[PDB]
Amino acid sequence: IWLKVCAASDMQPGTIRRVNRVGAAPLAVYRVGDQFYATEDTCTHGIASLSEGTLDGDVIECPFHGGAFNVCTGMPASSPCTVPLGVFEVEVKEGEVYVAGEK
Amino acid sequence: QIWLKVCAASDMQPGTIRRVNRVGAAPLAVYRVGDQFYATEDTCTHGIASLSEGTLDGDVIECPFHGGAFNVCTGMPASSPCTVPLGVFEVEVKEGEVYVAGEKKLE
Amino acid sequence: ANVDEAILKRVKGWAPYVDAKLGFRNHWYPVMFSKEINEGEPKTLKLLGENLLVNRIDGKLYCLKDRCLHRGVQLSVKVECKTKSTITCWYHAWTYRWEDGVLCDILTNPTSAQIGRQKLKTYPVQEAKGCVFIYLGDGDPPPLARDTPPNFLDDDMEILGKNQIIKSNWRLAVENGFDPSHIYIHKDSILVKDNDLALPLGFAPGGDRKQQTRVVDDDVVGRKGVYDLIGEHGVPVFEGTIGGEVVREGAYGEKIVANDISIWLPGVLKVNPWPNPDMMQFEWYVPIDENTHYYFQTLGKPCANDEERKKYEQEFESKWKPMALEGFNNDDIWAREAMVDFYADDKGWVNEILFESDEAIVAWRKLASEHNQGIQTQAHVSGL
Amino acid sequence: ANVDEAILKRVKGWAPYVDAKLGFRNHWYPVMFSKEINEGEPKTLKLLGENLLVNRIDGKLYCLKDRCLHRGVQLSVKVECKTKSTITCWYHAWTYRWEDGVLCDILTNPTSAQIGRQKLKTYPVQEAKGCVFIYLGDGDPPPLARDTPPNFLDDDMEILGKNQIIKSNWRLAVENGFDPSHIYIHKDSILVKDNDLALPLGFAPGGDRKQQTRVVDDDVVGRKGVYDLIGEHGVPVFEGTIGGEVVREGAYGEKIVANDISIWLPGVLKVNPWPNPDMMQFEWYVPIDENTHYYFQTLGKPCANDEERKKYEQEFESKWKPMALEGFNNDDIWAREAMVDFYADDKGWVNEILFESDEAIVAWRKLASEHNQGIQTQAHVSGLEHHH
Amino acid sequence: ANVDEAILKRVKGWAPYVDAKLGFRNHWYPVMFSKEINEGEPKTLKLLGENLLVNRIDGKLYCLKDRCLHRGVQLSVKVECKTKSTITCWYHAWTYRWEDGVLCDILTNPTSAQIGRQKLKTYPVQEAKGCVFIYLGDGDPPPLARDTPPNFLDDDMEILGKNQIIKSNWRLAVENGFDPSHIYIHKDSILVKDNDLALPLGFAPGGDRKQQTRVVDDDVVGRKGVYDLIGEHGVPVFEGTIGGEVVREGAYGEKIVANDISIWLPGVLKVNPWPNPDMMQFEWYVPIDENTHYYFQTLGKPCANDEERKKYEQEFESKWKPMALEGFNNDDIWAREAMVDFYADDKGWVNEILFESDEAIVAWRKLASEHNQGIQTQAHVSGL
Ligand SMILES: c1ccc2c(c1)[nH]c1ccccc12
Ligand SMILES: c1ccc2c(c1)[nH]c1ccccc12
Ligand SMILES: c1ccc2c(c1)[nH]c1ccccc12
Ligand code: FES
Ligand code: FES
Ligand code: FES
Ligand code: FES
Ligand code: FES
Ligand SMILES: [Fe+2]
Ligand SMILES: [Fe+2]
Ligand SMILES: [Fe+2]
Repeated sequence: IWLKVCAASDMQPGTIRRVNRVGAAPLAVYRVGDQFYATEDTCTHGIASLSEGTLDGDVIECPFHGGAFNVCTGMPASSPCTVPLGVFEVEVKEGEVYVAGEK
Repeated sequence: QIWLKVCAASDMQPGTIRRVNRVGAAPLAVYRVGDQFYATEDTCTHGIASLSEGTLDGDVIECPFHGGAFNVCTGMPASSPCTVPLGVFEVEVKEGEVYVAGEKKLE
Repeated sequence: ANVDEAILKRVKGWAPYVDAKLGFRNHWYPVMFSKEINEGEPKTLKLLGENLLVNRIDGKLYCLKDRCLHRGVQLSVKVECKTKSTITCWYHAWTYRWEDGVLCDILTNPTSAQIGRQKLKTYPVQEAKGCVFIYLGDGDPPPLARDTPPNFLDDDMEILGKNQIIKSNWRLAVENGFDPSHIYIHKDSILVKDNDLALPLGFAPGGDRKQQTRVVDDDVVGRKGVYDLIGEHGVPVFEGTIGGEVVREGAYGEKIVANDISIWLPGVLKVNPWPNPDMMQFEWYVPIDENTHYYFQTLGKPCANDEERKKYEQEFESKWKPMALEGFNNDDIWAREAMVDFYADDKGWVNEILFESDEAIVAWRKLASEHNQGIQTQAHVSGL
Repeated sequence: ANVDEAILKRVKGWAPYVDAKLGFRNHWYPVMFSKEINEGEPKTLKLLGENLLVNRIDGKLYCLKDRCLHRGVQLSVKVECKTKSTITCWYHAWTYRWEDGVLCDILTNPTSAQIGRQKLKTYPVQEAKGCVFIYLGDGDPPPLARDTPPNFLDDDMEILGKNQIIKSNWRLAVENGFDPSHIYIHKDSILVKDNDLALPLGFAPGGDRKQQTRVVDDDVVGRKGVYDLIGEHGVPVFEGTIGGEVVREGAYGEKIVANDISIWLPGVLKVNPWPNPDMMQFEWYVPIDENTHYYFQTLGKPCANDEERKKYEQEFESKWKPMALEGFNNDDIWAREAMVDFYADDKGWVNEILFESDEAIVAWRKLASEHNQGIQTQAHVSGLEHHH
Repeated sequence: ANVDEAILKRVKGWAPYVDAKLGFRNHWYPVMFSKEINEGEPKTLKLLGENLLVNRIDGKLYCLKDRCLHRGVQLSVKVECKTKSTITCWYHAWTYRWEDGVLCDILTNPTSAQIGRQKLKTYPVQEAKGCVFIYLGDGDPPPLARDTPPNFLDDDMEILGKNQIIKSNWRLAVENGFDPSHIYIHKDSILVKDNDLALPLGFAPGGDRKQQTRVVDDDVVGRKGVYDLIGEHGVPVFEGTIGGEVVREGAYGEKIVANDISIWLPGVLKVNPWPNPDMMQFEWYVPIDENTHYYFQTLGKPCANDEERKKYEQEFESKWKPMALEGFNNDDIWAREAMVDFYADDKGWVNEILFESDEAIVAWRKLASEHNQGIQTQAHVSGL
């Protein structure tokens, strides 16, 4: 069910990476420290791409209106965002980064 | 009736206020600033507030209604919106007892 | 935070009250009469600064915020209710359900990811005594009785009244009605003579501070208010003098009215008995915005049968409304407006010089400050 | 105080003047004519932003602030003078004495402890030359003469005038009046032709400004003002040229007027002689609020007997008022209104580009800044504030 | 800037655009039609918050700022052009040349040292297609073609139009015009019915974000704009449904139009073809001040000779102008006004909840933010 996002080496701590899925909505993968997290890429408050936002700690800020989400829980962290973000299964297997379906 | 017995000097802690009700007359407020005692009318001259329910900072009593204030020694306004001076009543300590004049100072 | 902090700090006795320029949130408020809204004919209104929409579906009332989630336009600019359970924004057709405000469809794009994920704000609505009450608040609404004056919801109480918009902050209206001495402005009233009423130029204090004013915060019905026992502890003044010379007299009548007056949160006054010894008047001062309020006045006479209604209605409509609500209370309207300037910059809350009779009002400010269910702010109105 | 410090820092030479948006406190100001206030008929007005009430009792005028001490309503909403010497608030019946403003009674609560312990603000008022002046200030007032232009109070000087409310700050009016080049706007006035006046398109600066501008701060009665001696030191421009070609000429009438103009604190202009060789015009620009002023116009003519005074009253009504006060000055009204936008946010005082003809106005700004008796503020209007 | 820094910081994707409340400086803007200004008859107008005066001398147009350098009054209060090449202020007679705005004389003080040392602000003015364009900017102006939609300036393009002042910020007008889903408001258009046009209620987007629009960063002339391509992979919606049941339908006309829609800086929309297969519509939303704009509408049609131009002119006055420019576009006008409140406090730029078709608007906001030639500020208007 999983799909290789990239080598854990490719992502530097505190960076974001957009993951496109065939016939499916895009996902965003963030690396906080040495751990990986994944959520929908599209902001729930609009049509912005969170992968083009700013990641501070475990909080991702939307580039459109400044809303924010906790990348771990997917919960809103700053207005105008109020609708929880979908979170996906992430796991590193032999240096490689993998993501699956929504948990 | 010239002097009204308030209470023992020890009954009041420094920086506190005590209201003195008088039948047939307006209430008074006795303040203890350090080791000294002072008295003024209890009703703020700017309204109907009770100064005894206010905040005492040094020798200045701040009204709880609008924040106006007076100097408890002179009775003169210390902060707006107060403009009318308070009537002041002489106070004396005898036998460790506090007494307050029945009639306000004439000035 | 609707007021300069330097001002709120000065009024330690009732800062929340001074800050509540837009009214108290999480309280029920009467906005119109049931008879004013028919089936499937939505109506607009502004309450506590918020534009709202009310509709009657299968006899039941529903309330939706009148602001589309998309580009923030008022849906009411062009009402489009395409199904009995929904309303469709006229701009890009975002469609919401009246019962939960959920965005269920979008005609311009049936495949949008927003569908079923967004929700328009809704407010609880309840009818009673022929009145429409909206709970401008969040969470589960308390029983309408908590924000109503005693005896208003009596099974036998026939409540009838009228409503209008007055240009003054709601609080000025509250403090004009719950003022024992303001009746001086009614000294030449018609309701007084043409109803042989006994009304002094004013009610002065008699016993003591506490004595006349009775604070209520122990009622089991939830009510929170204050009584000013003018008739049981107050002293009437029928002869007004200047320099000892009598220059004006009160009204001598046999009919004994108004000996009991109380103000209740969120802002309703109860004059008992009034305008007649067998009647009672209840009137709300509903905040529309910081400069206006709904003057929701009602007159109620007890009844225990389908009869004595067409009579009380023929009466209420023939003399009571035009003489007690309009003929008498109209003086109150321009009196309220006359206080706007002094309080407009919020400085009147500090510079006002109160006297004895205002003892009751001060009680209300303190109670209203400690028992209101929340302060409405511009943050609730727009965002942030 | 009333203007952003950032703006005041850019007008350091006359900052107080620019700050005086509401006018100068502690000066006498005319607000109406004596004939406009009759015995027992209270009149309302706003001066320096304060709502006031004036009444005539036993022939004498009294001024009280029109704001009840209780809930701040205007007493004038419904005037109730129950006794000859008092006024009762229509709301809760607090009663005040006109003489000293003391709260002497309260009809709704005769035992109130406030009675005799509160007082409504009062202001000195006095009548002179048929005009009602109010000292909008605190403490004992100075002599009226200090705040009047020279000769206005002379014994034989007959004064007649007109008053109205104009929508512009008082200073824009002052600088419209005390301006030697602005008369270009009056080139087509009926007064010019109809009264056969010699009036140039404007008066330009002469050879020496030190002689044309005369600052007066050593007057015995204490008046402070500035003269622009246009007639004896200025240059009358009768031929208006563009590219050297004459496109407009002034008026070559025989009557010589406007020998000198002078502006005096608190804000009164004197034009001499005007609108006729044997008359003078004195006009005040009284601050009502930051956006409005009374344009209080008066014409003075020395009259030596009853016959002359009567002839003057008739000529004033039939000729001087309509032909001069209206026919000449009406254009000043829209001229003043035209400057409002530029000075609205106080930036105009920094952005204006003045020229040589404005040198006397600048001297006035400096004098006003130095000799005014107080800057009126919004705090004076709402209630002074102070923390111990 | 022009907007709260807290808000600007939030809209990182297009802060310059949100800040551009007064419009973009250094661009050409049409403000009236040529036949509206005659020889020697100065005309007043406000553009980007600045009061301007336009005059025609020897057939050529000249533009001066309508604000005397002396006391800042508007010269237009009483226009005094005493020589063919100048204008004299009605107050103290400072005189300026229309050609370069230089203070060339002062009637009241002929020898003032200010003469020849001061200059009134002037702006370039150019006429094209019977339209008057003003370059509201500083320094030498770029070719007019840079600030016009493709083909507007074509030799054979016959241009006819209408202009009026609309009460909404210019940006709300731009966005409504380029809004793919706003066509929903035109579903009852008489034009659509009578001219038998195909008009869906909206579009179900197809493909990726990038395929939704075509951004033009530079024609050889330097124009900047965005084409709306939602119809390239999207599915047009002709049946509107709620809860799965049809409640509305689109227009099934046989004529297909408006398959080419683009928005260009400084703010002009091009719809082609429209309202007929052989025509094009170009419309500007010119900033007047922060709450108003000129809705400068034009219809173009290629004409090969005086006969065709005559015929076009006829159909324009009798059909197109009333049925299209007024009939069809009037709905756009109240739609714009309906968004005013939400965006008036600048909060709407943060609280709006956009959906798929708004990708077009997002592209425009980014293009405008990245390629505008300057942000007009209050400092430009007044400034000390
Ligand atoms: C005292 C006496 C009567 C009234 C009052 C206070 N407040 C009122 C409000 C409405 C109607 C009557 C009254
Ligand atoms: C110069 C010459 C005459 C006048 C002036 C300046 N300012 C004035 C104000 C009122 C009436 C006349 C004048
Ligand atoms: C489809 C058909 C016509 C139009 C459109 C979309 N968008 C428009 C914007 C302005 C004027 C006309 C149109
Ligand atoms: S689209 Fe992400 S905060 Fe609005
Ligand atoms: S009652 Fe004391 S300051 Fe007002
Ligand atoms: S603004 Fe309501 S659907 Fe777009
Ligand atoms: S407002 Fe004047 S007595 Fe109450
Ligand atoms: S304001 Fe124009 S010449 Fe003075
Ligand atoms: Fe009343
Ligand atoms: Fe003038
Ligand atoms: Fe449209």
